[PDB]
Amino acid sequence: NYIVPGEYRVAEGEIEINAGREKTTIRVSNTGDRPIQVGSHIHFVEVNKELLFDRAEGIGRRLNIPSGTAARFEPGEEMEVELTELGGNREVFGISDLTNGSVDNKELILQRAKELGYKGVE
Amino acid sequence: MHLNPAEKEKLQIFLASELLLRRKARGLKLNYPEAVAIITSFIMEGARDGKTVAMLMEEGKHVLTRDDVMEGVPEMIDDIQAEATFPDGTKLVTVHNPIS
Amino acid sequence: MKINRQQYAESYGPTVGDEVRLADTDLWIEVEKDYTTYGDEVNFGGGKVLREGMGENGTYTRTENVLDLLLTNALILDYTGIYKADIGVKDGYIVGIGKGGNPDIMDGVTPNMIVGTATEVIAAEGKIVTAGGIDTHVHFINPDQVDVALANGITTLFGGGTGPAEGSKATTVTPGPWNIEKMLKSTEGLPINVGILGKGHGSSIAPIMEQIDAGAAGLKIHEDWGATPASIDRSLTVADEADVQVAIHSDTLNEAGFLEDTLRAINGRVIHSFHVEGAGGGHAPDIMAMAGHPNVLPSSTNPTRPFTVNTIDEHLDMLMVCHHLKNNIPEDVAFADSRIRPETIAAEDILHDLGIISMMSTDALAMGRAGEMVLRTWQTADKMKKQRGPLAEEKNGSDNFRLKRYVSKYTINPAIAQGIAHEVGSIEEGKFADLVLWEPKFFGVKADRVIKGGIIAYAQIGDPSASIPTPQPVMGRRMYGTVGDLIHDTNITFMSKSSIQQGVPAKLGLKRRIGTVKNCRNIGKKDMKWNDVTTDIDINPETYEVKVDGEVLTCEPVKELPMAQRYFLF
Ligand code: NI
Ligand code: NI
Repeated sequence: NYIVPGEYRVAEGEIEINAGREKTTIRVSNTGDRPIQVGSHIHFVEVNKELLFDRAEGIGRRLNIPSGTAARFEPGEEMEVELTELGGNREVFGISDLTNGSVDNKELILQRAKELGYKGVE
Repeated sequence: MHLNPAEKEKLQIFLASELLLRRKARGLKLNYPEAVAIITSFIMEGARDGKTVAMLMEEGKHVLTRDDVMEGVPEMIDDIQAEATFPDGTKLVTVHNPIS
Repeated sequence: MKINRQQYAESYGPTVGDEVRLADTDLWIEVEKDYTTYGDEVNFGGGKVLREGMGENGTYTRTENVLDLLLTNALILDYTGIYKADIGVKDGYIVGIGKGGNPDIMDGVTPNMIVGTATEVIAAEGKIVTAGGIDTHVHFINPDQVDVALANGITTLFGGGTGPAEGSKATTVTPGPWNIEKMLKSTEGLPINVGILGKGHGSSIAPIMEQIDAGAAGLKIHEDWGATPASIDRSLTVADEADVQVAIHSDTLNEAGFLEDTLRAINGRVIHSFHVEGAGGGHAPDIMAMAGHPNVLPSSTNPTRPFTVNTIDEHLDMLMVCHHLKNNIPEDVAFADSRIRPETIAAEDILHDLGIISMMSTDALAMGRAGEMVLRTWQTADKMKKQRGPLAEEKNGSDNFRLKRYVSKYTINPAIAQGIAHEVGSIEEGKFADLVLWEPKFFGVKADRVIKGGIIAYAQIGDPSASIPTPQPVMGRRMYGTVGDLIHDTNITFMSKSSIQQGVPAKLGLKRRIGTVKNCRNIGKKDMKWNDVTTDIDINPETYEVKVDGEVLTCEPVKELPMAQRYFLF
């Protein structure tokens, strides 16, 4: 049998990511005129202001995509994405400074998002 | 001839490629370093001839074939990268999967 | 959402159940368990996971459970298991084996493996990670030998020598307090861990013992200095008081005794038996019988490993040029022929496979190759698999049991034998971060990156004048760990307890980390991981046939080996 040095012989099956966490589908639109690409682990409510979507549905969540991959939005593009729940302590600090604490404080997160112009605060 | 550090090092790629070409001319299937040595020197020499980066990206995939090298060698080389001085300055050439 | 396993292993390295070929051998290792949380794997780069507020925690200072370095997605191959995990290092030591990341938002993060502002990242996805090799049979004869050893994944050199002096070219010995002090000072400039052996020769305790007090980390008894019953006895008395190991290369000539006399002089005390097969030295022709006793920690040197068609021709000639043997002299030919035996070299392959010889070493530059300890260990395992089949202990098509038995021979077993396994020898929490990353295609052949005390010391990397580091020529090069004063913090000089208590390091101005040799007098063959078999080895004095448990141990020499002409330019 031909030898490929260091080759893999992977087992059978598939790997399910983020297993057991609630999944959510939402429609997101890039209202900007430059492309936006969002990574798997950024708190979704804190993404670029010009992405329009129901901001409350991004709280305490992130994209449900393979760790280290990203969703891309061309200028003007609208599309559906699937979110999964953040884990661990379910706390977010920094990034856009919308949360800085538990993700359970939805009212506070949405007030900050709305004051700063993050589109789609219901 | 005011050699800098990179010029001194890249002389050794050329040495190695001369050594590998003699081994191929006496009928040997080439190994991993020999095949890399050989494709890297082709790339550098092509830049010295004034070829473009796009020409060397194509031609570097035809310098060695699987029947020139040992089993497993084609699959070990995912790409080969070399920097050389073209007519318009130093540029990077990458040859993806050079041997098939 | 699900990922097929081929893509998963492409992105994150293999996971539970997946197998990986070692270089171009026939050996396959299988991932036994995985510490990750699928979907929260750590990775670094543009738009990846270890970013502030995400997989990197932006709140914690360095002392609050944050790492200095995370190796992501490593396939660990070690005596403790073959498994997937993140490896976290802090203050130059391994502090966490598990799952790195940010407990803010990720599940299953090991509590002291937080990636924070202070963490540097090494991607190990798709690499095999092992401890650095521990070579306990080094002749210090040419400082160019250190890069040679680092390039094949060796991170600790134990042995002796003062350069190309004839005592050093023959014996791993740095004789006396002054030579030892000089070589301890020389060692400040070698980018590798080092332990120095004194001469284990003398008939009064004081001349031997003053070497230990001067800074030696153990002793070497060699037949070129007189491997007599008295030298043996005095060295082992010094060693039992000092808590250091003694290595022996016994009297090949049988001048003052036969093997049973050397054993009687040892008198049940612990001792490391070097090149136990005997081509490298030792009572002719039955020194390898030493490997059956409970108080012997047996090692092979690497030129006989494994048994090949050129081995005997090469050794006979090697022996005659080293000893300046003459063709013409019948006593020189009889000595050669009593020393270089096909019967014992073939049986040495099998005794490694059975777990009867517990360790490998090089014998660097005195009948041994400094950069081939690791290489030849895997060549032997591959030959044994082809000649003897999968061990009976194997499960699932994998060679995990054999990989753990053989990886132990050059990592943890030499560390245990020398009294330094509290510091090095394996990938465990609390041990020094000497780690070797390997692409699977080069496993055991050419190390990718060698980490010493948590900083890369040596790496296969390309043109320093290029736009990126991968353009040719890719070659082994010393990195920032070896430069300036960082060479002191990334490397350990191992020394006896008494020299440390007597303040030899401050006397000499040593700035390296000082490691303490300890706990090597009350161990035995049973303490050798995966290689703890004691048995009655019989060597026929007429035929040189080796028998264990009533069976002859024999195998054929091979014409070709993996990890050879596909990789090397010469
Ligand atoms: Ni010896
Ligand atoms: Ni030796």
